[PDB]
Amino acid sequence: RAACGAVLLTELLERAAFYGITSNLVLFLNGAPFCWEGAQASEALLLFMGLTYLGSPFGGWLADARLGRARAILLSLALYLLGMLAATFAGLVLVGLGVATVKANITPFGADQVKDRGPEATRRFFNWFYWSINLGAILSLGGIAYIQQNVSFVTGYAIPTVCVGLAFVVFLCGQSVFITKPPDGSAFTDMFKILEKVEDVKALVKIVPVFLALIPYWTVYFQMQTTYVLQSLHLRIPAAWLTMFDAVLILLLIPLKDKLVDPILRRHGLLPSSLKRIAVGMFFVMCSAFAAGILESKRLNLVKEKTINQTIGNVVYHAADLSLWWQVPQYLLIGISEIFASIAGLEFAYSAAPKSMQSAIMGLFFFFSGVGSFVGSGLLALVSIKAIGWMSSHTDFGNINGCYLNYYFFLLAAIQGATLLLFLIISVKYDH
Repeated sequence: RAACGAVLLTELLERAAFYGITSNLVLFLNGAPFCWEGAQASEALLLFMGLTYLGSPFGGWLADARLGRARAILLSLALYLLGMLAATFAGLVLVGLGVATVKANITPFGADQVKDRGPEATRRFFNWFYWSINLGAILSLGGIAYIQQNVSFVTGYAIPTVCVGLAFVVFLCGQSVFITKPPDGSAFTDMFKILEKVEDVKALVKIVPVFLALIPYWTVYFQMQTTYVLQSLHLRIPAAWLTMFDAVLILLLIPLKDKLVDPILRRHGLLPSSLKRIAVGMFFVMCSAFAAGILESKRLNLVKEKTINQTIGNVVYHAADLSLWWQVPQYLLIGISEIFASIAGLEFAYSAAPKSMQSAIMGLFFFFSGVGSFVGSGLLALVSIKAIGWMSSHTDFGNINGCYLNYYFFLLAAIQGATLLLFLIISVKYDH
């Protein structure tokens, strides 16, 4: 239909711009634009990310009553372009709000273009949606690297600006064929305060427990991502490309997963719902945490005998004799888990959402994921205390050797176990 293609393309540019912003924010804010403190840039980026996570439910509400699911995205992209065409705190707030609204509004609108075909069509569209997001991240990183290398640094913001602008142009061009739904609502507040609209309230209350189950999984996922990024510099490597291993792996795996799982699972006749797929993803996170803990424990045991100097980046991280390739099973497990879990959870959040406020539900889901990321950061901060020990190295970039991480990984695995059991209980209660 090419409408899903245009939606995917717009998501590609939006994700590319957002990932470029997140990667290069602190480097740009190193001190040239009157922010000359590492903590001041760190809190600026943290505030930007927190507002991005917080504004998604509000972006969904704005697309519930005032505007539809197309005018809202167009206005969000206009705000995006204005922000990248811009004291700076107001601009950062504008950019964060635009990102939140566009992220919370594209996905349900994208699934709406194909919903009539069938539930399997929605699953295929969401698979390709996540694939497009990851390809956008990879392309953004490669493009900014190529531009900063071949061309001078004067065009640093140029790539995000052209990405956002091109997204606006393709969205405007596609609007002529896109399928749109008129907005309605603002008549549900009195329904859940007394204790089709009644069944809507029942669906709304039944949705929440699965999100309360999913949030600690989000904390574990974000903490695991950060710890893997921080660990890969301490293994013998034969800038910031170490955070794209998962992206490359899932980019290579998603088409293979589709063509080599869905036809056979459909053929076998035992194709499960989304909750089972989320449970499988959490089980693979379990296995990933166990494998990472084992690998890091062996690396620390080898470090205790001798160390090897490394000079990756501007820091002088001291590495071990283990090659970086030894982390391939870890990232393979985490990629399989991501494919089986994130896509399934997104599909369930879209499908089980009320037929009239899908955008609000998806925004709430994204806000819950962000709150989980914050909870995981708080857990990392709590663990670093001297009363319990474990991680005891922050400095400017840290030195993990001589500091415990195996117990941290196994704590992550145990938290994942508790969450998996609790989510299994809620899934049984939901589908029974």
